[PDB]
Amino acid sequence: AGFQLNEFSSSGLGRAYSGEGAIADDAGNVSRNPALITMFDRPTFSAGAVYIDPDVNISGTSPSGRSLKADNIAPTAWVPNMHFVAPINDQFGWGASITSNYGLATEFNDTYAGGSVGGTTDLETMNLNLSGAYRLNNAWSFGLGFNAVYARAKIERFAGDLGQLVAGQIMQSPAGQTQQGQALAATANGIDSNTKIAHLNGNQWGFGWNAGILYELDKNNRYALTYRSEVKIDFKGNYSSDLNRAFNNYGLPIPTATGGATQSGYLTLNLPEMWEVSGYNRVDPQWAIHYSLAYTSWSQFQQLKATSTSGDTLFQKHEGFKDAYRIALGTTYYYDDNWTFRTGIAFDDSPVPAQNRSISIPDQDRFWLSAGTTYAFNKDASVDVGVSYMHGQSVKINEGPYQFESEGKAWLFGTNFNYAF
Ligand SMILES: CCCCCCCCCCCC[N+](C)(C)[O-]
Repeated sequence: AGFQLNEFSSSGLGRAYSGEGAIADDAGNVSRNPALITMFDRPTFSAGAVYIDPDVNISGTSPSGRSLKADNIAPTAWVPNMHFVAPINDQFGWGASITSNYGLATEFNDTYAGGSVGGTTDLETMNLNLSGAYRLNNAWSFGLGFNAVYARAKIERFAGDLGQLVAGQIMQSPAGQTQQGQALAATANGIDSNTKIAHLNGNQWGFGWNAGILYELDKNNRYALTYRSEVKIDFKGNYSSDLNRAFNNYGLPIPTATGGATQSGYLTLNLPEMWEVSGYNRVDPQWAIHYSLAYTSWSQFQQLKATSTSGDTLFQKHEGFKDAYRIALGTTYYYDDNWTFRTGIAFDDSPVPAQNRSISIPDQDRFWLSAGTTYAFNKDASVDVGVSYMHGQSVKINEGPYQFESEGKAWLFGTNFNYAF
């Protein structure tokens, strides 16, 4: 959903992803902890989807006087997940999984006065995870998996009112007192709002791996320590710019003008490392508790550079992050033989220094408020229903020459089905 926990299941979506990595009622946490494999005695799959309907709005006014307002820049999305877990011995067991990874969808109206720093920022990743696990004894379990990350990316930026803004930076400038000068302002005054200053898109695979350990006080109380590797996406796409090649080589903040000519861009993205610790304690045949303390290294993601075969910067964007923490407490109610009742809150800390808040990268991941319930038909198959209320912040921003006043929120609704063999 945000900068820390993806959407791998509707059960978790119901417990605000608390104690993931220790819980194991269903075939979903395996993707969260390999070692949890030794927690299943028979083949068990689980498939599903999670729908996301956000509400992110930007606001403020351009020096150029035009409005910097934009409602719902975050579209809606559906996200599937399929899991499969099965034993091999009494010590070996494997499991596959296909879920989503880090991703954001920011989309402004090409005719927005904020083109320069707000156009289209889409990152959608699908992750296939293969993994096994070895159980040393009745208390220690270890798992290790491999996961190739597919990455569909796209970036575009425009010239909202920037052009007419610069035009007035000249008429006020001393060179605007000159023939060659005031003829150079009109040029930049012509430029319409939806002119592509930057356009990049590529599609390549990522490779990483995670490690999981487990430890149970018994069949009813456990704890987990997991680590997740960073994925290096080396993107081989194409670059464009509807700007005229004549702006080039003056050292101006460079979205490289190629006059619509498709070049060949190069960009590397870093998909952060994780080190989550979680604890599962079933204190009552009816009730149990889960809680996790994760940690992602967004420090690894510092820019969004884009080069050419030559290696020169085609487009340069700075982020400069910082590691963030996440905490989640959750309660599960095993009421009936047919029903369950989960609940949870979860606080995520922003991996973004105030001074680098962009509008393409919404800064609205402040906490989780979730609920859910599962109806089982007969010990071998059931259906999970989850829902989360995710809220952001009232944080002001300063990017380029504008003043925005962002915000955020979002509701998650998921529905999962499971089965044992
Ligand atoms: C053509 C390449 C486009 C690159 C798109 C990469 C965007 C990386 C943004 C990371 C922001 C964090 N996230 C995933 C949680 O939204």
